[PDB]
Amino acid sequence: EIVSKARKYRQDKLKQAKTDAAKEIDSYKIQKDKE
Amino acid sequence: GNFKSKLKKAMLSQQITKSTIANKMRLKVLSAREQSLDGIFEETKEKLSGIANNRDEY
Repeated sequence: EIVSKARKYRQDKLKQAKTDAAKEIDSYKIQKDKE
Repeated sequence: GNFKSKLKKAMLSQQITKSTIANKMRLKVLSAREQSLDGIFEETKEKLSGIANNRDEY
């Protein structure tokens, strides 16, 4: 159960990384559009 | 990359519009100089037409 919980944690962190990177990506895109 | 391409296109458009404006300005200078030449030709033609109005002299 502990391991499966750590795996769900892994997946969740895996989506969270993609979001917290996608926002800096769209802020670099928005910055590029602004410049 | 895409933003660099778009920006390069925009700067190229700025250089093209500037070159076109420079061409229109130079064309304006040439048109003014030629209008001055044609004006001088108008005054000289007025002088010739006025000189041709004298029968004793002609």
